[PDB]
Amino acid sequence: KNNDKLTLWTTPDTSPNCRIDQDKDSKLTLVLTKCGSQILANVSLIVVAGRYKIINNNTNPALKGFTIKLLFDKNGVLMESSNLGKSYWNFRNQNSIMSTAYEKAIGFMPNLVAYPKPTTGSKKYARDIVYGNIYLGGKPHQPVTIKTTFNQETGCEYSITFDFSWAKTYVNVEFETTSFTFSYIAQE
Amino acid sequence: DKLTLWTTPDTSPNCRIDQDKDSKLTLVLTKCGSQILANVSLIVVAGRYKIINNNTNPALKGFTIKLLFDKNGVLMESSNLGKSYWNFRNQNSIMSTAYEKAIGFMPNLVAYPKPTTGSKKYARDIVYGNIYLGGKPHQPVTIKTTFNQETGCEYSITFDFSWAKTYVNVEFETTSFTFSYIAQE
Amino acid sequence: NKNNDKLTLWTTPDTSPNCRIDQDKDSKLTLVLTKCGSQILANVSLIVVAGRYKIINNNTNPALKGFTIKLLFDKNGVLMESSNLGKSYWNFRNQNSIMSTAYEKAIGFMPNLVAYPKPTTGSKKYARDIVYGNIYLGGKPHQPVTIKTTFNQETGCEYSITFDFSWAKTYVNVEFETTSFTFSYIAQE
Repeated sequence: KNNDKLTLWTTPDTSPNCRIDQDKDSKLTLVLTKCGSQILANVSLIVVAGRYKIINNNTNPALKGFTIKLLFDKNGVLMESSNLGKSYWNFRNQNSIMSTAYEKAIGFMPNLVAYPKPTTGSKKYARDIVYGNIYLGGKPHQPVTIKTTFNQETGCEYSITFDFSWAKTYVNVEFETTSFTFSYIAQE
Repeated sequence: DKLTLWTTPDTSPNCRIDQDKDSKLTLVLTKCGSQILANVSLIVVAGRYKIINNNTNPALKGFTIKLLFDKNGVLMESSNLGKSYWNFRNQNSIMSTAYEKAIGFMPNLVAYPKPTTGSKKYARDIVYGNIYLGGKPHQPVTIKTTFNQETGCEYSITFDFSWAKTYVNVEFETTSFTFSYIAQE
Repeated sequence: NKNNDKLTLWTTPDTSPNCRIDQDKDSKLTLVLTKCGSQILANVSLIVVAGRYKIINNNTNPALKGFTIKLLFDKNGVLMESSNLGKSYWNFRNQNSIMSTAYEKAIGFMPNLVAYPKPTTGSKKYARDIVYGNIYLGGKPHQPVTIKTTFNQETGCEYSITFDFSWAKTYVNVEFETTSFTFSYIAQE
């Protein structure tokens, strides 16, 4: 009706949907829009609770990054082992989601020939990585690196991994980010 | 082409930074369902921002171009960009008639809320990028894009241009930057 | 084939060399152009598999700081044989491969000539025909290379995409194989 099977997303709310350190400590806002052979991806992160909400590298000098993993089965269905919760990961309907959990999203999965699964004896190429920067609090001198890797997780058919890292000593800085856009080659 | 809202890609000035028609903002918004793919560049053709000289004007380090939209996604006259230049694509030009509705191109208000007393302002309504004056690799300028942070409108796209180098007799005409944002509908 | 995808012009996502930087088939340029109406969404990476740019050593070659890959197109948007990119696997998509026949027209994928004019002797050259990006050798965050993409600035063709790769660090025995970068450009039609 208003079902939008060309967008797979978290809904644009600020309600937590993600575990970095503890259940529901963060909102990963992730929008995957299918433009044929490419997925246009838009991502940001708000940490609402737990250890990563406020970075203080004076008190926690070793706290310099964390990972959010989306693991997908052979149908492109988000697995329970993901950091991202399944509840509100679905095809778009307006500002919400389709009324039923999707069964197939292979059109949204990172291409396995572009981005092969890890295997001994085959060369691992960097083209399964996209680097970006996002900025804590929108401040131009609070960069964090967002490294996105496709299909490098085990125990799944497809994966998107977000590795967040910083090299600056952030003192009482709320971990809530600007947005970044990237694309990747779709499986079909 | 009602999937593209743009300024035709010619060099004819369409924008007021400092004075009438001092610049060409080339802005292309392509609707890929729930996301708008945006491509932007700027040519300053006249007035105070045409040639940057930070020897003469050491405090001249940025400026803003605002697109303000009403509840129908129609560009408001208070915008820096002229309304007569902003329309759905027709070939290398624009539709001959004013659009009535472009809510599908507006930045999503739940993703990017209007400024409100008492409520948390999140940075996800910002995208940072760099563009390069004259295409020169050592003439970066920051283009900060903010969604729905202007007052007196339903929706907004704001381009804040800034630089942290002393540019001497540098023409303010930029490389292109691509970003996306979540659409209202 | 009703699996022909004339909204994707690409190299295929495989690792088979398709590009000459220094010598025949020394690299795989993975380039995917997806038509979203008036804009082409472009995704690019480079693997150098052989020849002088496979392993950078700026101790042995201190002046070696860049190279160029040119795609030159005729009036129909057909890739010219003189390009760095090889013609045989540059085609509209069919699944993970290409349409069975070489395309005759791809003007919808060409960089817009009003946005990005050809070089002319008397004419003001605007920088908006350039996009800058970074990619990272071996996926390592401290091995950046600049990828500068320029539209329609080559002579002897109707359209062009030029990739200028450069770096500003001393890379010692670093394999030139990159992360991916996404950009867009305004389409001719």
